[PDB]
Order: sequence, then structure tokens, then C-alpha cells
Amino acid sequence: IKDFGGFNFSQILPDPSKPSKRSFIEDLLFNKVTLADAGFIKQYGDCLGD
Amino acid sequence: ALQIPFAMQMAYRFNGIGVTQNVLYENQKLIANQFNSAIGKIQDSLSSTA
Ligand SMILES: *[C@@H]1O[C@H](CO)[C@@H](O)[C@H](O)[C@H]1NC(C)=O
Repeated sequence: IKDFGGFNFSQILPDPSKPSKRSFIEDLLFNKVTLADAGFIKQYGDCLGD
Repeated sequence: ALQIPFAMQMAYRFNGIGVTQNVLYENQKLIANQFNSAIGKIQDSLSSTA
């Protein structure tokens, strides 16, 4: 009757010296807040007319 | 009346520069909003996958 000793189920990250890698993915902060123009979009367009 | 075509072509070039600037501004706005939406969706998908 053979003994069940050679069965070693391996894990993924049991105790790898506690790496604790801080990713901190700042993907939401990568937005393009574009500045406006030099005006003449609503003031000059309404003041000039025809 | 010899100075009329000069001002005519000057105004035509000005209008061309203006419409090209408007097209470039619209294209930049399109690229900006598309990049924002794509980055948001990619971040959501990556968070769900993780
Ligand atoms: C399984 O193997 C690991 C390293 O390879 C060892 O630390 C562990 O004690 C083993 N477990 C058994 C039940 O043999």
C-alpha cells in the first residue's frame, strides 16, 4: 500500500518574501483638459452680426 | 481698382486659414473625447480582469 507523500500541490504566491508590489495605476488621471481659445467665439460673433 | 484682387486673395487666404483652424480644432476635440472614453473603458476592463 503506497503512501501519498509525493503529491505536492503547488500554489501561486504562498510566501514570496512578501513582495507587495505597489502598482498604483493612475490611468484615470490621464485626461486632456484642453484650454479654451482667445475669445471671439460668442462675444464677437454676436456683436458683429451682419 | 488694381488693389481689389490683392485684398480679395488676402481675404480668401484668411478664410482658408480660419476654416483649416476650425477643422483642426474639431479634430482635436474628437480625438480628445475618443481618447477619454477609450481610456475609461480600458481602465474598467483592466480592473474587472484583475
Ligand atoms: C512542496 O515543495 C515546497 C518547495 O518545493 C516545500 O517548501 C514544501 O514543504 C513541499 N510540501 C510537501 C508536502 O512536500
